[PDB]
Amino acid sequence: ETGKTCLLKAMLNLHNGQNDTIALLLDVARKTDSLKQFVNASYTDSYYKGQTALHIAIERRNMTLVTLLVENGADVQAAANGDFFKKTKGRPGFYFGELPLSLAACTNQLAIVKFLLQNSWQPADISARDSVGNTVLHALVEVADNTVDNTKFVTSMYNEILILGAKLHPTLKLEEITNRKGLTPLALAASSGKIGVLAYILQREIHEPECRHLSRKFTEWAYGPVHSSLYDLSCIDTCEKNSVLEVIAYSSSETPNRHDMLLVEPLNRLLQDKWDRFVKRIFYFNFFVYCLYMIIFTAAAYYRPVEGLPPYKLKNTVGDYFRVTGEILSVSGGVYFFFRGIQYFLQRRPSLKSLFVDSYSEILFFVQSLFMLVSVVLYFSQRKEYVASMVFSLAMGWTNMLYYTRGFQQMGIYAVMIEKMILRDLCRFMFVYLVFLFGFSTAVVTLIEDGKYNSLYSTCLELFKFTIGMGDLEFTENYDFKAVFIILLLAYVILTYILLLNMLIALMGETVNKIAQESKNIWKLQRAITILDTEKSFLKCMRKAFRSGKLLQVGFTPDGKDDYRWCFRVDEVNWTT
Amino acid sequence: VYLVFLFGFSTAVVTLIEDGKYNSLYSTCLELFKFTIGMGDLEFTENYDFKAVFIILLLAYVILTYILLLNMLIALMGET
Amino acid sequence: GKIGVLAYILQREIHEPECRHLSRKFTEWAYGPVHSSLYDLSCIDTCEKNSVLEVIAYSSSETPNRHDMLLVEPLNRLLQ
Ligand SMILES: CCCCCCCCCCCCC(=O)O[C@@H](COC(=O)CCC)COP(=O)(O)O[C@H]1[C@H](O)[C@@H](O)[C@@H](O)[C@@H](O)[C@@H]1O
Ligand code: NA
Repeated sequence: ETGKTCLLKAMLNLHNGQNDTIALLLDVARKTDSLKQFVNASYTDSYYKGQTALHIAIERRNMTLVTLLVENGADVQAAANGDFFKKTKGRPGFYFGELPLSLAACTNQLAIVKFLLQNSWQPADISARDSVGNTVLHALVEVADNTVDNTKFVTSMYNEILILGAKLHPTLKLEEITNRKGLTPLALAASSGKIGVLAYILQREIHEPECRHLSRKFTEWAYGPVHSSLYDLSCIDTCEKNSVLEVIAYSSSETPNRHDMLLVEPLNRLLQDKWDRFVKRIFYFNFFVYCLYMIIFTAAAYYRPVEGLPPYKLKNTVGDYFRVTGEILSVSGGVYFFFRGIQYFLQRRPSLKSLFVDSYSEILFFVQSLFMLVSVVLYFSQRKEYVASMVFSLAMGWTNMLYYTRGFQQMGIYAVMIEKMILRDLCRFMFVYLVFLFGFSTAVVTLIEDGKYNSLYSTCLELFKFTIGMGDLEFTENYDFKAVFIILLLAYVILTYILLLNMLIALMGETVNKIAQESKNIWKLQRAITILDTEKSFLKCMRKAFRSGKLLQVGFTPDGKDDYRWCFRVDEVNWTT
Repeated sequence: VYLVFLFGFSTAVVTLIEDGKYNSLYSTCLELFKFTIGMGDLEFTENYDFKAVFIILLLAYVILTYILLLNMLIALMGET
Repeated sequence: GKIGVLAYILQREIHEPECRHLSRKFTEWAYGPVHSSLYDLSCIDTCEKNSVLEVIAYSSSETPNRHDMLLVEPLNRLLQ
């Protein structure tokens, strides 16, 4: 059924790492006809397909047993590609890369990986890929979970494997190998939210001759307390497939450490530098142009004609020429924002949930433009209702100005606090409030069906007035069920003020250094997105966003060639040697 | 932030209704400001041609203004 | 409301010869970092006299640790 052999049974059932049956079975296999097909026996059931004796030896941490298995000619490139050993985590399983080298690496067994790479009989292929296209480094990235001990052992194993691979194959660049999705280990770590691995990779130093070129952090010069270091920006700002900033900024909002991954040492200063060099002036220019657009729109709408039945004839006086010019400019701006919204939605392809849980401002600007277009259509159709649509554009046009509070730290954080308070707390309050309002409105309309309480709309407005301090408890009318009406109104007022008090108290549970920290990180992420969009637009056919220049870091690769890497300078001071 | 919101809604209200306490920007700004201090006017006893659109604007303004006030009050407790 | 004794009893492990049947928490299998465990659930879900869940839920509110006794490892997962 499963294909289990006597060898696998002996491998599974042993005590203290020893079972003399294994050696006897191997000797009998040698003497009978051959050992090759016996030692390399493996399961055939799809749930455990591909597993052989080497995997069991590695799992049980038995060095002598795996050494014997390799000595007898065991295949060290077998793929344990059963359903148990892969993703689709709807069931028990453990994905490790399907290969014995990846299995030893992922279980923190350094001696076994060293033996597998540097044995006398059959060395392992360090560059091999599994069914998904993942190398050993991709597997190491996959098994990370950002805890302390996990990060420690994964980092150490990653460093050791990289150094050994450099020594055995000086011409091999392991970190450039991509899986089926086109992701390198750095891109995979960045997009998956593996902050501990990213923080190691981006600023690693390897102080060992003949493999110093593997480092990404160097030292340009040193004085006494002060010294200057260089950070490599290869595939950080531009990569032509997937840069770190691109995969962090444009993630799908489900990455666990989406906000925190921008706080590592090189990226924060890189984004601040990009902001300070060229992006700030363009942002302020766009803000100014939007302000001019809104002033012209407001002035044009203010002086509309009051005659009925549009369209209106153009007169020969000056004010009408200015008015029609303003109308034309407003409609042009609406068309511009309409096309920009379409371009965003087509170029990003949001997944029907990323539309609303993120990117609100795109929706708001698009809705403003839709109102403008509906106003135009009604204007030329000889309808007077266009004014209504126009004003719903105009009011929105002012509130959308809050978009430009980013670029200023305090106002940006304040706006982020506003947005989160709306999206988290108000939605819960309004549901309960509307339930109470509708219930008491129906009761009041039923009790009194005349005199300002003959409909649900009027009664709802009259009860809403009580919530804003504009109520009416005079009781001058001669109702049939007065003294029952009074009890209902008093109960409604008391319950509504209990609800308001409870809301106010509940909102204090966010000022425990909770929102204060989540904001400023959300603001930094927003400004990062703005920087990336501005760079991608660039408005001039100019792409001079590069950093400190083609500096020479080491200049001595394993070959005679010298290397240049577009580094970023950081100067530091330390008064404790 | 409050002044930006007030100016925007005042211009919208003057444009929608051009007579009867809403024929100037100063008067409309005062009338909308009265809501913030609990002295508003939601009687709707006049015969405006754009009634029932005016109500929606006033309700939206009131809700947004109280959102801003709540956000201020909560945010200012981070200094305590 | 003896939280400590309940927490001990519900997940005790006795690994010794001739008396391991006294355990209520067992190990089904172990891969490397991953493994699977089994909880007994005898007289937790139903026993027709006094189950743990019925006793905790329908207490008279004078029990000290009425809220915390449902946070022990098997009961929270069972209820979810
Ligand atoms: C006439 C009636 C008028 C009604 C107007 C109603 C208020 C207008 C307010 C205008 C503010 C414009 C704006 O700036 O939009 C705000 C949110 O808008 C709202 O509150 C909508 C309320 C519905 C920011 O959204 P943002 O596009 O920055 O997305 C954020 C990411 O960038 C970030 O990384 C985080 O992932 C974050 O979780 C994301 O949100
Ligand atoms: Na009042």
